[PDB]
Amino acid sequence: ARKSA
Amino acid sequence: SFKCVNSLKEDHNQPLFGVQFNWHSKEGDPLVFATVGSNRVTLYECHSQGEIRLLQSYVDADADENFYTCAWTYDSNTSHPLLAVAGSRGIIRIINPITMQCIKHYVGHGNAINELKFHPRDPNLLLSVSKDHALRLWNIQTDTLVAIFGGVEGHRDEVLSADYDLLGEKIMSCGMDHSLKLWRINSKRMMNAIKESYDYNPNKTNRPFISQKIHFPDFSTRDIHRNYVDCVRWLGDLILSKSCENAIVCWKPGKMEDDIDKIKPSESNVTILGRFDYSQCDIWYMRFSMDFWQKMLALGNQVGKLYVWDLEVEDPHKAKCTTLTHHKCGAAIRQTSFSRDSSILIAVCDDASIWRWDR
Repeated sequence: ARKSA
Repeated sequence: SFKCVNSLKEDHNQPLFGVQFNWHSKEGDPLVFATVGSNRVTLYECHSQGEIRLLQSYVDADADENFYTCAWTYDSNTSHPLLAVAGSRGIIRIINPITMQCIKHYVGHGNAINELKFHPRDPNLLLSVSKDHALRLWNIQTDTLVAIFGGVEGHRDEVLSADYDLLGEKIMSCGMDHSLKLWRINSKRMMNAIKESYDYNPNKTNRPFISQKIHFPDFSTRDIHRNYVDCVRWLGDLILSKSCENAIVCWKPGKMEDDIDKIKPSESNVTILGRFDYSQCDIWYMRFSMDFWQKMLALGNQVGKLYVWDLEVEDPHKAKCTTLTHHKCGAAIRQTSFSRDSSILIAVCDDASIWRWDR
């Protein structure tokens, strides 16, 4: 899971 | 029902990770909200015709600080509002909103602080949740660490969010270990620790104040979400929580008939009462908010769409959804906040923009 796009 | 009346963008161009209206603003005073992002916190005041008036910022001396979260309270002796802020340095700062002076600060956590919450009945009790896997409860009247909630049966990765229930008798926390954990603070042990924190005055004694080390939650589940859990809120005795899987789940510990206050630490079941799906919110650290009365819930997604659910219905799964879009709002919305009178909703974004929606 990433914190930003 | 809402319409977009204004927007602006802050000069730093870094994400705004947090926004909070001050719900302790005096009658007849204009509605004020704080935003946090980059190394700053900024206050604005809402006026007619959509105007969003810039007031003043606090800017941290460390250019490498990044504030993530803020929470309002008031000074219990003077009624004046105070604002707590925290982020990547793991330092909690208590800011006087009038002058933007930092009145005092707390440090403990082994890392970044991901969320701050004040107790719903005691404006002095501040909960912080950390990248170090622990929560800490602080008494900001006596400047004491009351308790640390951690241990190997506590969270095993970053804690991302937490919430007190209505009475402030218990806390639900959630984080990167995919789990949600309940910590009761109305135990004899905890109510005593609170009372002693109020009795503590380092000028009048030789002892340090001893914190409680609470190493066992009163309930734990990893059966709601299958990824990081990044926002949690009590709705009465039910829980609303989200992960980065495009759903908010409404659930409770135990079986359908089980009283929350009868749940034991070994409880293996949960009951799902509903799930609110939406789209394009696959990144973590995306927080929903509710209005003061908990009639409604608002969440933005990673492309600038706002979802608002009406919870004024007989059962959670009957919630009615409304969506709010603007052709110029295209960046990820990190957090929303309603004004105390529910007349304004503010959304803040990864591109440093702020969006005002009037009811």
